[PDB]
Amino acid sequence: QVIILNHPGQISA
Amino acid sequence: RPRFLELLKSECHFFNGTERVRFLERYFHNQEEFVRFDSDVGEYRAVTELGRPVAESWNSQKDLLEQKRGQVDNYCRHNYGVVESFTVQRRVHPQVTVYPAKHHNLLVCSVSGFYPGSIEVRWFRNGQEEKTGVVSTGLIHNGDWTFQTLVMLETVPRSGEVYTCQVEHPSVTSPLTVEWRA
Amino acid sequence: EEHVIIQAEFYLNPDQSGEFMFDFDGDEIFHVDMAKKETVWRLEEFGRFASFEAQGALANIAVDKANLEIMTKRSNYTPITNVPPEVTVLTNSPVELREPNVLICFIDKFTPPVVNVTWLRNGKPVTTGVSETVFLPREDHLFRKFHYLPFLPSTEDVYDCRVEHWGLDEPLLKHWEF
Ligand SMILES: *[C@@H]1O[C@H](CO)[C@@H](O)[C@H](O)[C@H]1NC(C)=O
Ligand SMILES: *[C@@H]1O[C@H](CO)[C@@H](O)[C@H](O)[C@H]1NC(C)=O
Repeated sequence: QVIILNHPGQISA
Repeated sequence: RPRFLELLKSECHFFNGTERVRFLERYFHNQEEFVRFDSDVGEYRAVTELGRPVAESWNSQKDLLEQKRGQVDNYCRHNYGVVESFTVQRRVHPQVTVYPAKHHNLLVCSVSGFYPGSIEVRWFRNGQEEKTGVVSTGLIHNGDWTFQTLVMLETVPRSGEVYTCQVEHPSVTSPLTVEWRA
Repeated sequence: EEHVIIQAEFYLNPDQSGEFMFDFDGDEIFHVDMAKKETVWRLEEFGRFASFEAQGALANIAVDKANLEIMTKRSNYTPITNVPPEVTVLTNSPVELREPNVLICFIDKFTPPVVNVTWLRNGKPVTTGVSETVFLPREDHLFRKFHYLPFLPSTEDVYDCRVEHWGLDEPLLKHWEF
């Protein structure tokens, strides 16, 4: 029913 | 001006339904993959030196890794269950037709609008299969959940003979055939 | 292996443009219109079978943008190398005089994901009834894109799919006629 997305990792600056 | 591209591909690979699932999270910078998470491993791995600092930093975050290790279930299997009915189980039978192509005209078997892509097209001459006298465009994807292919019989048609194009596809339980009476 | 679902997303500078889409075995399930911040299903019926909250995609893109700025600096601002596309024009089915059909312009194996595509019928730019896909993924990480032009076959018409890409020195025109 609900498509779930994968989240990108946040690269450290 | 110069361009800079950042790409992320989150892939879910399925083997025998959801029996075996593999999750791959891949990062690319200007076409170069630099780091990735592979569910078979359970942690990030640098693909190039550019990703070493990234993998090292992320791998020190157990909370992040625990989240990613749960994706084969919470993301891959979940989504598969949501879309399988209209994707994995999608079946659209092909439209089959035969037409002559240009003092002789070779027969062309057009097989279009089908899904999925797996298909087998065979030519027969009066009941005997022309196993080696055929050339094709190969599988053509139309970008809209349908495919097509043209399969041409190289044998010159002879008046009196009957040529049959046979198509096998997941959408039908017996071959679809179109006969051309020369 | 039997099936693969890929969530593909990207952000491009200096264009400041990004895309987000889901791919199933080579076909698109849906993508997110970044400007309208809406979910666009590839086939209309899909929308009654599933649901996707577009906002999630926007937040992802914001992160990809941040990652890009960082990775650009770490790689010494080395620009992406242009890879020109190969273009093919075909119909979705055998052509017949009074039976409507669809011309397909397939743009393949290129990067960056930026192109100008124009349909020309007897030299006239056609913007009526046309449609196109977003930039689709390839295993080699280049892109694919499809443009469509429904038409009525005629021995009097000629068509051209004109494609522009920074990897090309001049516009690439692929001709087609009944
Ligand atoms: C995986 O496939 C095998 C053989 O096709 C089958 O025996 C098994 O039940 C499948 N696993 C499931 C339940 O998805
Ligand atoms: C598309 O056309 C515009 C207008 O001329 C041009 O500035 C831009 O560079 C073109 N894009 C490509 C990739 O050719």
